[PDB]
Amino acid sequence: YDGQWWSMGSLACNVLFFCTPLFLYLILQVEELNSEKRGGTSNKFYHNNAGFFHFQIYDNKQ
Amino acid sequence: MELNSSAKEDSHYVGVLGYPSQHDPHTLHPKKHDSTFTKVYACRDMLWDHHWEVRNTLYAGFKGALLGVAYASGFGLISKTVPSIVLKKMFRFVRNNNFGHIRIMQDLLTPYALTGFGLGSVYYLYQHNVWENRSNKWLAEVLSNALFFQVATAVCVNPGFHIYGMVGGILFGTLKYAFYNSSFFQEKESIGSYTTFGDLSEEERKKQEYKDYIQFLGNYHKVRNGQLVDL
Amino acid sequence: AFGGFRQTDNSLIIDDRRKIILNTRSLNDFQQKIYLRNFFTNYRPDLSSYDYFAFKEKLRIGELFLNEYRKRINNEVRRAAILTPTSSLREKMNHKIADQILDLSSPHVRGAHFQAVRSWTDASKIVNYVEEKQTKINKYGLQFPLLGNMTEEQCASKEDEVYQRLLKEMQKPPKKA
Amino acid sequence: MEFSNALLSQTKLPGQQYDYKRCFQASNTHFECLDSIRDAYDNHHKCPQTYQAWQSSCDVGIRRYQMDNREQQKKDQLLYSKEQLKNYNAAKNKEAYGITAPKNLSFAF
Amino acid sequence: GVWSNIHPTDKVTLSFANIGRPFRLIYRPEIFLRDQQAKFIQLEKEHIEKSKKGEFVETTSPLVLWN
Amino acid sequence: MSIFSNIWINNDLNSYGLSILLLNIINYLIVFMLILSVILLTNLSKFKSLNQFKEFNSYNFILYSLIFSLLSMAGIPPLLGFTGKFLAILYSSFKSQYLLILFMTILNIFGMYFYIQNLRFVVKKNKSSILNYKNYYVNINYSITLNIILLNFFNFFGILFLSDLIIILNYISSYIYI
Amino acid sequence: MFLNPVKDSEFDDEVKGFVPSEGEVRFVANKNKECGYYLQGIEQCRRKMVQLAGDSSSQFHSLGFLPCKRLVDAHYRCMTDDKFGSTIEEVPEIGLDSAQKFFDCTFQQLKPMQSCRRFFDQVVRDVYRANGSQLI
Amino acid sequence: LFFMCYELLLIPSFLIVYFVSPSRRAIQASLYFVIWTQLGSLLVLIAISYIISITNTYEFNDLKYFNFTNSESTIIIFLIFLGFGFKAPIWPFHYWLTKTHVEAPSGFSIYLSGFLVKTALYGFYKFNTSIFIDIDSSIFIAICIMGVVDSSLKMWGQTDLKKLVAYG
Amino acid sequence: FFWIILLIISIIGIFYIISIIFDINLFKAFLAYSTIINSISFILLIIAIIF
Amino acid sequence: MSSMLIWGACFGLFTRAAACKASMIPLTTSPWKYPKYMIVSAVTFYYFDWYRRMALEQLCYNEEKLERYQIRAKLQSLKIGEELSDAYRESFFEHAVQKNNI
Amino acid sequence: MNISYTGLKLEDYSDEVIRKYKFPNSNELERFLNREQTLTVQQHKSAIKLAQQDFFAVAGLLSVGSLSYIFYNSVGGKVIRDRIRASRTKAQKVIVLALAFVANAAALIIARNAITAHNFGWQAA
Ligand SMILES: CCCCCCCCCCCCCCCCCC(=O)OC[C@H](COP(=O)([O-])OCC(O)COP(=O)([O-])OC[C@@H](COC(=O)CCCCCCCCCCCCCCCCC)OC(=O)CCCCCCCCCCCCCCCCC)OC(=O)CCCCCCCCCCCCCCCCC
Ligand SMILES: CCCCCCCCCCCCCCCCCC(=O)OC[C@H](COP(=O)([O-])OCC(O)COP(=O)([O-])OC[C@@H](COC(=O)CCCCCCCCCCCCCCCCC)OC(=O)CCCCCCCCCCCCCCCCC)OC(=O)CCCCCCCCCCCCCCCCC
Ligand SMILES: CCCCCCCCCCCCCCCCCC(=O)OC[C@H](COP(=O)([O-])OCC(O)COP(=O)([O-])OC[C@@H](COC(=O)CCCCCCCCCCCCCCCCC)OC(=O)CCCCCCCCCCCCCCCCC)OC(=O)CCCCCCCCCCCCCCCCC
Ligand SMILES: CCCCCCCCCCCCCCCCCC(=O)OC[C@H](COP(=O)([O-])OCC(O)COP(=O)([O-])OC[C@@H](COC(=O)CCCCCCCCCCCCCCCCC)OC(=O)CCCCCCCCCCCCCCCCC)OC(=O)CCCCCCCCCCCCCCCCC
Ligand SMILES: CCCCCCCCCCCCCCCCCC(=O)OC[C@H](COP(=O)([O-])OCC[N+](C)(C)C)OC(=O)CCCCCCCCCCCCCCCCC
Ligand SMILES: CCCCCCCCCCCCCCCCCC(=O)OC[C@H](COP(=O)([O-])OCC[N+](C)(C)C)OC(=O)CCCCCCCCCCCCCCCCC
Ligand SMILES: CCCCCCCCCCCCCCCCCC(=O)OC[C@H](COP(=O)([O-])OCC[N+](C)(C)C)OC(=O)CCCCCCCCCCCCCCCCC
Ligand SMILES: CCCCCCCCCCCCCCCC(=O)OC[C@H](COP(=O)(O)O)OC(=O)CCCCCCCCCCCCCCC
Repeated sequence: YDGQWWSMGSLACNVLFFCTPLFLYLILQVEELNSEKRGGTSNKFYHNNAGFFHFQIYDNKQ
Repeated sequence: MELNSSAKEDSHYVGVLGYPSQHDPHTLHPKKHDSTFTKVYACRDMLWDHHWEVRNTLYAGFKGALLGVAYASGFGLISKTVPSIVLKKMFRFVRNNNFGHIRIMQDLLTPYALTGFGLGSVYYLYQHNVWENRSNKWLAEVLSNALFFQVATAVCVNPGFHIYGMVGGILFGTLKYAFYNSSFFQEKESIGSYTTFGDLSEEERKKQEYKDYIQFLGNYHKVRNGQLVDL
Repeated sequence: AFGGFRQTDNSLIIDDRRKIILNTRSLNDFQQKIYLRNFFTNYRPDLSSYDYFAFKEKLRIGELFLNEYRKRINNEVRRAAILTPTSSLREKMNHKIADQILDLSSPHVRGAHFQAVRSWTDASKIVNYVEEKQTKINKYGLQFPLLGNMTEEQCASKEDEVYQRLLKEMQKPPKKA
Repeated sequence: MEFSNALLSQTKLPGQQYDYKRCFQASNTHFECLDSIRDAYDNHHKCPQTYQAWQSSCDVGIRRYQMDNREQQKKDQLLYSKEQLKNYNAAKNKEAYGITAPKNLSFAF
Repeated sequence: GVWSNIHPTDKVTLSFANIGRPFRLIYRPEIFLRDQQAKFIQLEKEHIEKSKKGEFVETTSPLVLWN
Repeated sequence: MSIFSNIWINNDLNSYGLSILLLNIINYLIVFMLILSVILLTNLSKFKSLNQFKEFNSYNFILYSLIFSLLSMAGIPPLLGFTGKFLAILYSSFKSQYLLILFMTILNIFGMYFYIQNLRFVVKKNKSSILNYKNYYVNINYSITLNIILLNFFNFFGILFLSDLIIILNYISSYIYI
Repeated sequence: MFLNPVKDSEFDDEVKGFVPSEGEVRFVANKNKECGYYLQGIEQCRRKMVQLAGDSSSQFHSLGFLPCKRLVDAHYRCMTDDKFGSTIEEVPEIGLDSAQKFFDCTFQQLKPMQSCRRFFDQVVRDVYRANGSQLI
Repeated sequence: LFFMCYELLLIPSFLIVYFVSPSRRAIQASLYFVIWTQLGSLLVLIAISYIISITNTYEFNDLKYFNFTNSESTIIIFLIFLGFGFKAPIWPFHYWLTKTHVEAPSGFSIYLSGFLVKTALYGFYKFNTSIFIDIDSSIFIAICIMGVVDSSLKMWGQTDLKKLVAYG
Repeated sequence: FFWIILLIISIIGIFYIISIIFDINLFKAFLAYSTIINSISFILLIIAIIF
Repeated sequence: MSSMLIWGACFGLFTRAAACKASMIPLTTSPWKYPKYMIVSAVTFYYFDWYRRMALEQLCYNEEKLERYQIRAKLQSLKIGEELSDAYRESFFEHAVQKNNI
Repeated sequence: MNISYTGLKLEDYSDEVIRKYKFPNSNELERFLNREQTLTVQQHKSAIKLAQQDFFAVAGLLSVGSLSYIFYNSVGGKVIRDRIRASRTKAQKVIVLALAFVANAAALIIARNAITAHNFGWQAA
């Protein structure tokens, strides 16, 4: 029947499992607050290389 | 055909062009020497005043009620099956009363009209008091519509369809951002148009445009890469 | 040819240099390129593609070089621990060595972190440091087999140049004070 | 198609017809005079008689098409030459057999 | 080879990568650019003639075209 | 459309969406022709329900021709229908229609499963007998098989030669002054 | 590049690095993006002139690279924002040495444009450092 | 060509699963595989269309001279991440992977898990390192961590060795 | 005027067939609904073109 | 490779072989159809090779006219009041006066 | 195209300008024209020829060695293979043992030769 998933097992554990992704995201953001205030690594797509791939062969032809 | 034309208007562009502006007050100013009847009749400008929150709420409620009545006329009533005894009793009422069809229509459309009015009023208040001054307009529309339609589908239709209500709300929010808050098929400006300010001579403007063209040349891949044959 | 994507925002753009006013939704491809998309996405946009590739390689080598400093000082600490008994070990470590260990901490050297968070000024300084070391090495031509490739004629010319430079340096008198 | 000069010129009155022989004879005469004048911009007033004959003989749409074609021809003549175009096309066709590899580590822009 | 001998780029890239761009730009870009620059060519010619003469025109100075 | 001292520059080819529409119509007609030729080669009375897709479980040519035709109609990348769908999405992106792209993708994925689900029914316990008998033997038509083979070749390798077809369609549409 | 020699150095050659101001970096990047057409034109025209009159017996051998003069002047004007003169010959004394180095790189040594753009950018940087508020 | 090579891998793998798998459930597993992977393929196709239509280039290196606005960049990264995560299994898009691994040939499961899920990683790396992205990656990191946690927690409840290896 | 009508028709048709196309059980119905789906897709493309 | 005639001949040969395989008849059946298919394929693909280039050339020529339509279509698409604006006034006068040379 | 020698006179330009825009040495002009400032096209052609020859040798040797090893050691079970090799003649045993090893080893040596740049003229001291 509809909604049996919530009741089956334990409601508290089911809700915790359901909210786990939200907890992970919130923990990541709280951790990133520390990175922002300190100056360490932050959750971003760093672009140090101007599109230059790792150990790529860059050559030209005559 | 445009949706929400007034909101998405370029005041500066219409002003420089001289085009009439939809933001004009649109108000009546009866004279002190005018008749009492004229003074009373000039009060109707409050029905045009767009800053009147009560007026806007009633406007949204009327829109919702009309939509609900249209849905009832088209699909709702025809899909719903009435008991045979109820149908016989109401037909007997029509026979025994003049204009019984009007009262039957009132009875049948009361639920749809009332729910539509409630939805319209609540939606207007929701969108106006909340989400009106958010930064990401697309995200605001998507989230607001998702939540509102989730609740609406849970209540009006069935609590078991709230996920579908939320998905439909996301789709409706994207559609509204596309064609209601934005002008994709309602353009009132030429692409690339601009206005000139300052006392710049035509020679200076032409020189700047020549520089802009030289910069624009770099957009072409062949010229940038130097991969052109000698003509 | 590069193009653009239609904009939906109803903001106004005032270009003081060209003395015109545009609207965000009305911009064409070239106007979008000029006004939007003109931000920088690298430490040194002023450099060409080849120059910035060299800059990127020098920055990577400089990060590795700072990590090498940290590894070398750690190895020296291990050497000190083995050679010197625990008595007087901390007394002798409370010197240049301890200060260098602290000065080569994580903010200054990216040990194992995914990214060394450096502003463009810091990246330029690291590249300049790497280039200073390269200049010092190339003065005497120590980079032929390692950190460089050259032909036989180039090697011979470099040997003659280094010989002349060493002779001149030796003939120079000692620095006063 | 409201903006299409060609499609608008293809329109006509129910009984309208074009005498192509006469129109083209008149246009040839007028354009020969214009070419003899050999000016950057076509000044029809320098050829009054032929201009009047051309206007009478040819229809407005035909005249519009002819003037646009003449402008394009003038631009092409100012720009290119027969031998130059031949050499350029030959070089481009020869190049088409090869590949266009990217130029890595450029110097411009 | 033969099927691609019309263009140096491969056929799949020609079909998909180029969307909306004129075939004059895809093939024979030099003629496309020269047609685009038609009037700028004469402006540059006039600027060069005046520069040889005493006059120096600053309005058309940026127009130094090589393609 | 750009203006530089009253000189207009146009890097957009207006007669391109019509060419893409013609390309999509032609690709669908070709794939429809392929599947219908496969059907016509066989006995028509056998196919009357989606369950009867198992009746296509015949010798390798018919079986795999049906499979690849269904995949092409679905829009699987290597096949012909993918070219039309991909070019439609490319033109939508060029015209900056993100909502249209969203709805196209929803329809495309739903239709993709609609076509794919029949591959489940194609599985059959044994080999079907769907060929008409003539002179006491099954009648296999060499001409229709050859046409199906040409259609199969083009369905497999349309991407390679699509540039020529795109050139021809753009050439046809360029005459329209819109 | 971006290295200053040590005035009081114990050994013959010593260099200390410096970082250009953000304003200088922004100016150089913007001007390069705007004027990159001229640099590619200089390369293509250099190759074209060498092909046309490279041979000694050619009639135009005595006019070598003069057609490149217009491209070089246009590039200089574009990089300097039409100020500080309308020609490369009008370069200020602060950048005259770098201008001479660039000309030697391009026309005498025929070195790659990758190399010679360094000297041209050095000319622009010298002018920008000299003036500061005049260019922005 | 990069995108076309990425998309070509579907047909041979589907045919192998469809015609070589002994189990009868492989017929439905193949359809699940096709649909789930094709949804992500369509997402990556939309991203490629955004890149190509906006930037007419195809050399994979001309993107250095073109900068995508914030909205375009966020759309591209979201589409790219979701599309390539459909192939490289991420939570919640691993139902197809479990079904296919359970019901596929034992010899083809090796190839699938070992290689066919890493072409997506390679493509994601190429595209995201070529494009400049100015968005917080916390959401993507959370998705990956949730997938790791979900698979690890479910490992215990599998008595089927093949499904357990699929969760690994 | 055509753009809004086409958009409404396309949206209604898509949301009406999303469920119906999975309710058929006939070969002829499959062929007809293939035609219908392709027609809707081409209508969306036509909207994009007329934009 | 480079010869469209040879490419078409190979295509016809492989088409005949595939047709035999699909029909489940020996590949040596109806041998006279091999040269027939090769000749037909060579001729048709040679003609198509010529036709594609002719179509491309005519399309390039048509794009010149289409540019004229685009410029004039853009001016006529201007919203009311923009045809005399500073951004389009000069171009509008150029197309309404200078090009009124009938 | 306005970029041409037509109309240019040395009188118009200053002596310093002419010296600046003067053609370099004839040898320098030839090197620049032929793109042989650092390496010659003939050097490139020789390198390509050696590369192709090395690849063909390596691939052929690998194929020969692999196939020989497979066919010699894929005759049956251990007992069957041992008996066949015992009945095998002396020269046949020698070839069976040596062919695969020699082919594979020659391929690997040719591969190692390229990375090892021993033929450098600076060997001295
Ligand atoms: C938001 C602010 C936060 C800060 C403030 C401080 C924290 C406040 C948190 C709230 C605490 C009070 C409310 C909890 C009530 C219980 C849960 C509930 O309602 O579900 C229905 C409840 C549970 O139903 P069920 O789980 O289906 O029953 C299973 C059977 O009992 C059969 O069981 P079994 O024999 O099979 O054994 C299984 C058992 C044991 O299971 C196991 O052994 C496996 C492990 C299970 C999880 C144990 C907790 C681990 C730590 C969780 C940390 C969460 C972090 C993420 C969230 C952060 C949010 C800030 O499973 C259970 O634990 C079930 C008992 C209920 C869950 C208890 C654990 C989770 C409670 C919430 C904790 C939140 C902490 C937040 C702060 C964290 C630090 C920053 O049903 C009942 O009422 C039946 C009785 C159950 C026992 C009740 C014991 C007394 C609880 C207090 C009663 C008075 C409450 C007054 C509230 C006043 C208004 C606020
Ligand atoms: C012009 C074309 C139409 C001409 C007339 C018909 C002849 C042509 C027929 C062919 C055309 C298709 C017909 C399809 C029929 C479908 C089935 C059906 O209903 O008939 C079966 C029905 C039963 O057939 P039976 O079984 O043989 O007869 C049994 C009984 O003996 C029958 O006796 P009974 O008394 O039971 O039936 C009376 C029947 C006929 O109706 C009447 O009795 C006469 C009604 C006259 C209109 C009254 C409303 C006020 C009009 C004001 C006009 C001036 C406005 C100025 C505004 C100025 C602003 C500055 O009642 C109805 O139809 C019910 C609705 C009537 C009220 C319509 C209200 C429209 C406006 C609503 C606005 C929203 C209000 C929101 C709430 C506001 C609260 C403050 O047949 C008939 O009774 C005869 C045909 C009547 C057809 C009426 C069709 C509806 C149109 C009514 C007028 C609409 C005016 C709109 C403009 C003004 C708006 C304010
Ligand atoms: C007797 C024929 C002898 C042919 C010898 C080879 C000569 C070329 C073929 C000429 C055939 C002409 C007549 C049509 C016969 C086929 C249709 C038919 O009805 O047959 C019935 C006939 C008898 O009926 P049946 O056998 O009972 O029916 C079974 C079914 O047909 C089912 O059989 P199936 O499952 O084996 O069918 C093949 C299957 C799966 O087939 C495949 O997957 C083909 C794989 C080919 C190997 C190389 C793939 C490399 C891909 C790298 C990535 C490229 C990315 C490029 C970017 C865009 C995306 C491609 O389906 C597909 O092909 C769909 C996927 C297509 C993927 C697109 C790949 C494009 C590659 C383009 C060539 C690249 C060359 C690079 C090197 C040169 C550079 C200058 O069938 C056969 O006898 C067997 C036909 C099997 C396919 C033959 C071709 C495979 C080998 C191709 C080698 C040359 C490369 C391809 C280009 C060719 C020129 C355009
Ligand atoms: C990238 C996507 C590409 C999508 C492509 C979609 C279409 C692909 C599949 C269909 C392609 C056409 C296949 C040929 C026609 C079908 C019949 C046939 O020839 O086989 C029977 C016949 C079999 O002979 P048999 O088995 O000894 O005896 C059969 C009976 O016992 C006794 O036979 P019978 O006596 O009853 O009949 C004899 C007659 C039977 O054949 C026929 O009657 C022909 C039936 C088809 C008529 C329509 C053809 C249209 C061609 C133009 C392009 C559009 C194609 C559209 C196709 C689908 C339309 C729904 O045989 C012939 O004469 C064959 C001539 C075929 C060439 C006709 C060319 C007409 C061109 C007209 C337009 C020219 C340009 C105008 C420009 C104007 C500008 C102002 O074929 C052969 O003898 C050779 C077979 C092996 C080689 C086939 C080579 C096919 C080459 C196709 C090239 C397609 C265009 C280039 C590629 C475009 C994309 C890059
Ligand atoms: C067993 C040990 C368990 C340890 C605890 C595990 C984690 C518990 C949950 C932590 C919640 C942290 C919430 C604050 C972080 C918000 C991050 C953020 O910016 O998100 C905005 C997000 C959006 O973020 P965004 O990504 O759009 O931000 C824009 C991007 N940046 C920031 C980069 C510019 O908005 C939300 O939707 C937040 C909804 C919050 C709902 C209410 C949560 C209340 C939680 C209370 C927890 C209990 C009190 C603390 C207990 C511990 C005390 C020591
Ligand atoms: C085709 C694309 C599909 C897109 C899918 C869109 C996803 C739709 C998800 C709907 C979720 C349900 C409605 C949420 C309404 C509230 C939103 C909000 O507050 O954000 C507005 C504010 C307004 O933001 P803003 O507009 O001022 O700033 C935007 C910032 N940038 C530009 C960086 C994006 O936004 C946020 O702070 C959150 C943004 C991310 C969305 C987070 C949703 C969290 C939902 C769970 C809330 C839990 C509350 C506590 C209870 C926890 C459980 C016990
Ligand atoms: C000046 C001009 C002079 C021209 C002189 C005339 C030249 C004629 C050349 C004829 C060559 C015939 C070769 C036959 C080879 C058969 C091999 C074989 O046994 O295969 C059987 C195999 C097997 O067939 P099967 O189906 O019977 O299988 C038997 C095996 N079991 C039992 C297991 C089933 O099938 C084939 O390959 C035969 C069919 C294909 C034959 C292809 C012939 C191509 C001919 C091309 C000619 C090109 C000429 C170009 C001229 C250009 C001039 C400008
Ligand atoms: C197994 C041996 C491998 C040898 C290493 C090189 C292999 C190169 C690829 C060969 C592929 C098979 C032949 C293809 C023929 C074809 O149609 O080839 C057709 C094409 C012709 O191309 P063009 O038409 O463009 O000229 O062939 C080539 O381009 C070159 C073919 C290879 C040339 C080297 C031959 C080496 C012979 C070695 C003999 C000893 C081998 C012993 C093995 C036990």
